[PDB]
Amino acid sequence: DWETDPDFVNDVSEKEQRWGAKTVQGSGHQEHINIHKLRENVFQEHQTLKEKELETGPKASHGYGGKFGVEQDRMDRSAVGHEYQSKLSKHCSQVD
Amino acid sequence: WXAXCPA
Amino acid sequence: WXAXCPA
Amino acid sequence: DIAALVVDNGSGMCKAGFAGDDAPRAVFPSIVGRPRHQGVMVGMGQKDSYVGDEAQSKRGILTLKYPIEHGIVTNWDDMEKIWHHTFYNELRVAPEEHPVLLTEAPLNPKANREKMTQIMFETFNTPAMYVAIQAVLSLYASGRTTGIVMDSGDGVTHTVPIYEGYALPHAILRLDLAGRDLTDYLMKILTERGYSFTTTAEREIVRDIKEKLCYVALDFEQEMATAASSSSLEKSYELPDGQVITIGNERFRCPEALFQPSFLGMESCGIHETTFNSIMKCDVDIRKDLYANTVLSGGTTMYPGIADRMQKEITALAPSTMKIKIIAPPERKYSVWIGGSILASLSTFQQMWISKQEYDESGPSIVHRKCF
Amino acid sequence: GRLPACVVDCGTGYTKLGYAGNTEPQFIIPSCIAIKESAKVGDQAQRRVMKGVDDLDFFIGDEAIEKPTYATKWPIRHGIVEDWDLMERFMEQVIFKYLRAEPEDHYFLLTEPPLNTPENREYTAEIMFESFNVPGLYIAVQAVLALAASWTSRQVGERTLTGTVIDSGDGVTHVIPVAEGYVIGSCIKHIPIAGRDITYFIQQLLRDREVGIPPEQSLETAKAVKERYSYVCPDLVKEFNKYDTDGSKWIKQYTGINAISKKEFSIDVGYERFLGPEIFFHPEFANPDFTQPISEVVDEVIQNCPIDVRRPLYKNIVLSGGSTMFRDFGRRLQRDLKRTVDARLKLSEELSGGRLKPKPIDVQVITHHMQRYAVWFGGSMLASTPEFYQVCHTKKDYEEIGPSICRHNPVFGV
Amino acid sequence: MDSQGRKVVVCDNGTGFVKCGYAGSNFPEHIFPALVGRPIIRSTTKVGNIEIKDLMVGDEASELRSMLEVNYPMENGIVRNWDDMKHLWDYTFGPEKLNIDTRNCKILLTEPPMNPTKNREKIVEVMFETYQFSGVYVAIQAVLTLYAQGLLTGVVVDSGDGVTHICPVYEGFSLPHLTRRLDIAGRDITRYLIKLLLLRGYAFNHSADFETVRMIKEKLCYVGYNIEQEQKLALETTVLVESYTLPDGRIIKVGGERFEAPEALFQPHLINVEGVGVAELLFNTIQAADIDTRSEFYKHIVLSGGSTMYPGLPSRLERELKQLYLERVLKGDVEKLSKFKIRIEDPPRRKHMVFLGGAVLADIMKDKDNFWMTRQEYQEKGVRVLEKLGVTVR
Ligand SMILES: Nc1ncnc2c1ncn2[C@@H]1O[C@H](COP(=O)(O)OP(=O)(O)O)[C@@H](O)[C@H]1O
Ligand SMILES: Nc1ncnc2c1ncn2[C@@H]1O[C@H](COP(=O)(O)OP(=O)(O)O)[C@@H](O)[C@H]1O
Ligand SMILES: Nc1ncnc2c1ncn2[C@@H]1O[C@H](COP(=O)(O)OP(=O)(O)O)[C@@H](O)[C@H]1O
Ligand SMILES: [Mg+2]
Ligand SMILES: [Mg+2]
Ligand SMILES: [Mg+2]
Repeated sequence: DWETDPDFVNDVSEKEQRWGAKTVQGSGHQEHINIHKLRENVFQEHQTLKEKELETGPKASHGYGGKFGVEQDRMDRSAVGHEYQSKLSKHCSQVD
Repeated sequence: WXAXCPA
Repeated sequence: WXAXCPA
Repeated sequence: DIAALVVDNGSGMCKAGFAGDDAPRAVFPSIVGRPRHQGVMVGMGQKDSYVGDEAQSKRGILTLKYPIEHGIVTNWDDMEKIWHHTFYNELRVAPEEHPVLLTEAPLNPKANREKMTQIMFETFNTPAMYVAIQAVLSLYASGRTTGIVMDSGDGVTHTVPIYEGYALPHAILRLDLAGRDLTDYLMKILTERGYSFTTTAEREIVRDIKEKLCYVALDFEQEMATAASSSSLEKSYELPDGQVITIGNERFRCPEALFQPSFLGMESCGIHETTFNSIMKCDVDIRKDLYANTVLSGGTTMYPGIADRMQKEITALAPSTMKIKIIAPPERKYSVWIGGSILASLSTFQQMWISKQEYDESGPSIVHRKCF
Repeated sequence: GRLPACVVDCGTGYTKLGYAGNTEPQFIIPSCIAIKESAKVGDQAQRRVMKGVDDLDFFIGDEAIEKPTYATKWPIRHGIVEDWDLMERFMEQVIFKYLRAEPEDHYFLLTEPPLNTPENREYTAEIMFESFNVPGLYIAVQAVLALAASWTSRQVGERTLTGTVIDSGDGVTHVIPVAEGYVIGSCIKHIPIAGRDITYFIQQLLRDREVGIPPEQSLETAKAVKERYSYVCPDLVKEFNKYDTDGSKWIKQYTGINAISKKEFSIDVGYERFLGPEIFFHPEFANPDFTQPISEVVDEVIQNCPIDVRRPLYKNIVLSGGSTMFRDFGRRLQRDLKRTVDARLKLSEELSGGRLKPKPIDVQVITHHMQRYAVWFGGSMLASTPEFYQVCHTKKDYEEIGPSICRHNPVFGV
Repeated sequence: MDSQGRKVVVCDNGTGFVKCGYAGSNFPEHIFPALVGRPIIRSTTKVGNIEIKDLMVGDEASELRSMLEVNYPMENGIVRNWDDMKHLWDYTFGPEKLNIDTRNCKILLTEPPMNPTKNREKIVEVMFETYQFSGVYVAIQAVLTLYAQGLLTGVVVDSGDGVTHICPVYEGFSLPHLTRRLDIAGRDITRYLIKLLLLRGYAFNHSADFETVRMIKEKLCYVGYNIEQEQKLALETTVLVESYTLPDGRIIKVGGERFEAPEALFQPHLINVEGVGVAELLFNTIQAADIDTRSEFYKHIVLSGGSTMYPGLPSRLERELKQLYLERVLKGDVEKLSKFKIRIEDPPRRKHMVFLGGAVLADIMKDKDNFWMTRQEYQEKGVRVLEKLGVTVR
């Protein structure tokens, strides 16, 4: 598949190796950073990713109207909207 | 439930 | 099986 | 200015909102997820139990447990968590400043209402509360005063006939057969194809397959021959890991358990006979109005073909000269909440609350006298 | 006030020492100990009794390889401590000489491989609690800390808490799937084939072919040949042919110094450029018990996790440990995994009937800026949080229950 | 043999073992592992005198496993490999086994419950097109177990090598809504034992070493009784360490593992299976039945399958059921527990109950023509002949 390189050498001292090697173009002694800020930022970003992964996934709360919306296409040919209203029953036994 | 059915 | 579990 | 909270808390889905709106503010599955692994990345948001939507987005590594089975709260520590998440995280409002209108199924044990009231008055410290029958709010929302409500939630299916506002409690019928049983029956019939779903986190995938693909056949003994002759009825579904399933015959055999509960090993009659018997329990005079005002409600009645089959059944069952009209609006997935918001906003209702003073005088045993 | 907790990641070929709260280990020494050993007769538990104060005449780390009159012993083999006398002496100089920590004022966070026997944890607890008297201990699995070391090199908004960590160190290679922050322990895989097996294979190759390598350095050379001229090949027989037909380009030269007379020896590095790392995708080259490539092991690991967490696990395969710093290692791993996944998806589509074409599973192998010490930094995170002091085993817990307090880890139930 | 000279064979075709014989027999004529092996070379084994064919099947493929790569044609009761299964069946009806002319014989096959229908359809197709049997029937396993025991009511807990299933039957009427099927059995217990042994430094990674670990689990392992007491024994004393000699010659030591590998039937969460153990699943199956049948289901708990032969499994099952009943029926009344009457019927030859039930049923129905699926019905209808059994397929 992918071609290889014959003339690649990452000569490094054992002491240079313990920190990183020239096979990864960034490895080695990195700039010291704040760890708690990184931790909280990763937590918040994972929370935001979970929120959008939920929003873009299948939603059970989709047919209750409002922001969720109404599951239309579920009305039928013999279905009559609640907007409709019949009249009270009047049988001949009820007049005179 | 307690008797009949679970719940 | 075909879906779920192997068999 | 204080406005009541309408909080449904039925089995399967909890829907909360403010009194006087046209739609629930927050809808989320009423589950509680316990983590079933021991994670050591401490400080990254670890918890002991995830409630509502937060459980679904993590259901892969959780055991999901429903605190309400068949309309009965089998775990009250979990129900307190559900209510706390509803109050402080979904609605974001203190409970001690608004009255709370909860709903319940008919023919539930009295301990359910007793503990509902005790919790709403001793833990959340609400100033007033109420407990309403769901099938009555499902008629409030429909803009009626006479009709038979056929409410089929996730875990329980009950029918209540009302005429001119006077309910007939001697004809209220209940049937412990709903979405949760249809979802556990689909989990069984899916094995005939080779698909094996067993984990509580795959019951949700099966519930999604059921609420996206399944339909109710108008004629079961004919649709069986149809699905047997040709492959023009199959549908494919894509699991959240890549695998694809296909279901042709299960589509209408899943909701057919509603009309033939013998499929699940139950003696009881189907939902059409449950409604018909509940109609014929009333008086001879009001049966005509109950026939032509048959309301539907609840998620389990959101099946394409449910109204046609229900009419075909209750028409072959009713006298030949009675007109049947299955009132089934597309907003019936939340009719009970709309009825609750209508009832809580009325002025003549502001005397029907159970005040904190009343509860302090007679304890939790009061909810039986006030609440119908 | 509180002092920062000490982090001591003790690996088979290298130990990383530091104080929690920093960005990189303060020390990275070899995990070796130089003690005076002579020609004696009798058991090992009997010739180790040193009279007087002669049991403190030992060195560790870099200062133990220089000593030419001492005998150098490695206490840890395959990540599992096989010698506890040497390990106790190593720990006591780690604490009192390098870290300069008073072991009664600092919580300790040690590490372990997945399949460390419970008796090893009990002995470690006995050592740290009764001999050094630490106020608290926490023995975390090694690869699970390596996940929280890839966040410093990836763009904002894509630092996930879910991924499959592949830790290949000096003595052991283990695969740990983490999902949403919860270690899926019942799916962890553990293979004792790692860097040192590659170094033994390479020296056996060099010794069968080359001449002029001093015996006392035949290992030290096979490390400089392995960590310098080694790469990964897309195909084995094709690479043998490429070396046979055009040897003038693919065959390199290595020039080392004989550290007795300071002369220089020269050897030819040939096939062991690509045969070294190939024991990762052909473990039978070094241990005839295992026969399963690393791509297939990773695929089994991910295919055993829950269903709805399989697709994110494929997206964040994080490499860690030194033995994964081979050129185009992640590339070949991802290629094999993509082959397997696409074949499985096409089979599922064909079995479905041919109506839906599902989303192709994104497979990614993440190389980052911290791989060589990715474990330790992870610890330096966990041991810098407040909640850390709530998951440690306090000294009271040991004084009450005993060493059996440290007997459980997330690889086995109950 | 019937009144037509057509032999009536009974073949169990288990995931981990084939048990075949004739109708009316009291013992399986042949019990051999169901695995197919192919010859391979290994750098650690050297054999140069035993003739190894290009395809070994069954018993010889297990005794000669050191020089073969073996694979099972079945898994979880579902045939994963059809060619290997056809080879296993060729060997079963071959000369060095049951020696029958399949053109003039009837056969009685089995199948676990809640199994994909294409599996049974393809098995019947193979039996009618390849071997051209004159009659085939596919009975239910729990029905056969109750035939062998001699009952009409009981809750069969059949735990084979490949799969565990709990099937209650009352007065001869099958309740198919209570059939539970847990996917933990001998093979998952063997894999868990392999994991535990790997924690000790032993590596069983080959296809042949699986049978070695199986033979270890069968000799040493046992199900605990009071798991707290067993853990106290394993952690405080040293009376559970037992040595086993592998075929090559190595001597391994098995200690607490003896009661941790077979515990994954009662505590599935050890092997990453989210559910309930076999005892809790049995109790839920019973308590899902009508009130009038529970009291009789408790008195006829019929064990079956090889995986229920662990030393002390009946007693541990009974203790678990009594504890569940005390906590969840009597709500904690110890006085009433002495009135609770269980009876876990564990016959001595409970490892071949399904075959004995098949033998009884075939001895009963050999001479009928409305019981067997005849080859003519297959040539006329196809896979629709299965509708004779009560399983409706088109
Ligand atoms: N569109 C739909 N089609 C089929 N079944 C549905 C649909 N919507 C909901 N259901 C079933 O009904 C249940 C949801 O009903 P719901 O009204 O949420 O119950 P509750 O009001 O008691 O929470 C689910 O368990 C689901 O199985
Ligand atoms: N750049 C590299 N390329 C190849 N192998 C390496 C490299 N760096 C280190 N190694 C090997 O990895 C091992 C040391 O890595 P390390 O992660 O410290 O293992 P451990 O932590 O178990 O000691 C040594 O065997 C060494 O030969
Ligand atoms: N005495 C025993 N103790 C524990 N396990 C056993 C014993 N005998 C057999 N087993 C396990 O059960 C399997 C045999 O059971 P069996 O009922 O023959 O399986 P099948 O379902 O293939 O018929 C073997 O593969 C073995 O792993
Ligand atoms: Mg409802
Ligand atoms: Mg390491
Ligand atoms: Mg069997």
